[PDB]
Amino acid sequence: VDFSITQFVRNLGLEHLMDIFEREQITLRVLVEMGHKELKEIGINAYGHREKLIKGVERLISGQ
Repeated sequence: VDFSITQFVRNLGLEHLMDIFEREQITLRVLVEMGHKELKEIGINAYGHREKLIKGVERLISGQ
């Protein structure tokens, strides 16, 4: 069970997407490599939500 993705997604205010991440067995390490194509594939349908996740990963990486 990956708790690090739950924390990352809650911080973005995207906890409504956790049902998708859990069903798709997405860990934080896997999410980090997902772009618009991959996120649209798993059902993250709104461009603004995908951008929030993608920019959220860039900032998590650049911040560290």
